[PDB]
Amino acid sequence: MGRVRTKTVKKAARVIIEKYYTRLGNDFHTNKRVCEEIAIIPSKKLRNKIAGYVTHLMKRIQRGPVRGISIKLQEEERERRDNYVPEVSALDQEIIEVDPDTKEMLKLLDFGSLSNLQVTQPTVGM
Amino acid sequence: TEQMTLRGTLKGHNGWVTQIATTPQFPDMILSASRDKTIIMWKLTRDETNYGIPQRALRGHSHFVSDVVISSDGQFALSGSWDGTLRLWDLTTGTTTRRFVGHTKDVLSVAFSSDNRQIVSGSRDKTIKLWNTLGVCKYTVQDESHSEWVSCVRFSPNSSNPIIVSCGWDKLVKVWNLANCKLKTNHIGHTGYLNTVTVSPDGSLCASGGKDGQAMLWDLNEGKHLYTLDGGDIINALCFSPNRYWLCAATGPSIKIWDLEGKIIVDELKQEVISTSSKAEPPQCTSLAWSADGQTLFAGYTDNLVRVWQVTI
RNA sequence: AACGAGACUCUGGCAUGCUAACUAGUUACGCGACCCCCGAGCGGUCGGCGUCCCCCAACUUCUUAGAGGGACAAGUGGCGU
Repeated sequence: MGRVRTKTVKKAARVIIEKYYTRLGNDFHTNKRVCEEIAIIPSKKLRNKIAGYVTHLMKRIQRGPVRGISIKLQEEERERRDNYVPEVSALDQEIIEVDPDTKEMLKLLDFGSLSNLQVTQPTVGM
Repeated sequence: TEQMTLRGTLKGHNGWVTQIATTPQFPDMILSASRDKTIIMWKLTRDETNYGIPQRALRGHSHFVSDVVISSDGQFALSGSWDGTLRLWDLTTGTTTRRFVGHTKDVLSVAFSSDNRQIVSGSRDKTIKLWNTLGVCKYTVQDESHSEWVSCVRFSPNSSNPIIVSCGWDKLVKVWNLANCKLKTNHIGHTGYLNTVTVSPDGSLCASGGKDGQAMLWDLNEGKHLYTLDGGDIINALCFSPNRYWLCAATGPSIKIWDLEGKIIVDELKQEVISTSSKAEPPQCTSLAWSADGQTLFAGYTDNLVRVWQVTI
């Protein structure tokens, strides 16, 4: 049989979605009319195949990212995970414990005085 | 306050319902269009087994039927199509008496004048066009028109201000004088393309909506803006009630009503779940009509059905 | 990035929607003519049979052939890093 789409179809569909995302939707018969006025396509049979893969890609873009395609609506919420999160109002606080050999390393560096301490096991874990 | 309930369903179609039309002359008849190329005329009944039966079907258009409307005497109906041609039907025989030709693409909406002596149409061809009922074109709007597809055209119902209103994919609403053949006023505000425009039966207000999910109100004679209502995801169709101060909208898989005294949602209408392995699980609502009685609502869907709701206390 | 593949060109199957025909037909009648009574009923207005014959009747279903339309793995259920 074989219904795999060649690079002429797959590249033209991506370039249409990058420029005209706000015009497009789930109805094949409306996508088929939009793709005829925003582009010069030499054949009716090629126009139908391009509007078909555009209709498949719109239903994917409604769920999450597609690695070859970018839109403002998806970039500005990436820019909101970029900058600072709502997670906490202060850092994880520096009040943390110290091992006896780190206490000795800090003693030689003229520092300490703010950490609790405890010892590890009697012999190396196996 | 008042609340809706489901009455029954109508089954005789093979594609999406595109529009429904009704009159006060024949309350046992309704008329509806589809992507199956044909217009159905329904005999409604009050029998307990099924709410209606397909009585006749009109078959002459060569692609999808986009809009349908009925004469105020109930004798004739007018319709547009994706084949670019416009036709007037005798409902007694089920035959076309005249055919209108002169668009060179694809026709999206049509209307009769309030006196029923003139016809108006809009299309993907970017031109609004005016017709005599003898099938001859009388004016073309050309350069002052929308920059993109003309999505809708409507008449004001009142006689003392003879004007028409329109919306388009260039996201503008425009108002036009009939006898002077010219533009009166732009309205600007919407962010997406527009699917619909409608006017209140007292001839006072517009409503408009589309992809942005907002319904915006505007004045017809004062020429100015009124409040905005957030609908939800998308607007497919709008109508005012014939005897209450209500606006109704079809919005994705649901239908919704606002009481305009105090601006509040009265109820929202939804469908029983059929479990589906993908996004957009429910079918969408595509068109609305209130009956001439005002007490019952018809709605069309992408699953080839018309669903009927009554009002209740 | 280039050629081959695919696209591309011709062809088959669909349109009671469009354009319109005495070098293509149909229906109908002003009608006209031959044959049969088998027919409610006569040897009739009315019935049956026709590549029998006119229309200065109406039309495009059947024939021709130009323009457009239509199908995309597009819809629903499984399986797939």
